[PDB]
Amino acid sequence: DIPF
Amino acid sequence: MLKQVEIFTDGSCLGNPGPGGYGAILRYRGREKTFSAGYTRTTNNRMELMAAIVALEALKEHCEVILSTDSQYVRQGITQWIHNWKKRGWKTADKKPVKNVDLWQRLDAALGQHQIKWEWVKGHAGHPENERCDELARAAAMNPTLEDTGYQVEV
Repeated sequence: DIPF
Repeated sequence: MLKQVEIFTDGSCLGNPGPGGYGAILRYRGREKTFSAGYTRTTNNRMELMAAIVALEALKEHCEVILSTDSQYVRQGITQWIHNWKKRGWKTADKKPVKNVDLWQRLDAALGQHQIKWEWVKGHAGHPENERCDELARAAAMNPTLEDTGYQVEV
């Protein structure tokens, strides 16, 4: 879910 | 909606040219990740571009980005030169390749990946993330492990  | 990410970037260099580094911080809903690396011979301006490039290229999907940087060089290129360049084939008015074209093109590509809002900060003071990327960048400059292979040596 964190895009990095 | 796009996920919103805050990005803070900074470059640092001990000469002109000299050893340098970049620092960058990505934050999504209060969760952070940091990036930095140090180069044996580069310029402050190239490190400022590199910081934004690495930060943006680390994103795994399209995002809304709040990109915060104290860099007048990056500001000046984003606001004033990039539009002309894309119209002129990345050439000066004089028909020669623009300084640091390798990195600007790479930054332009990464910018087209996302919805970017730029926040031009005036200094590191009161901007704890921007102060932290300075620290990351300086720390990297004092332990350089890579060559800035795109830097066309001017001296």
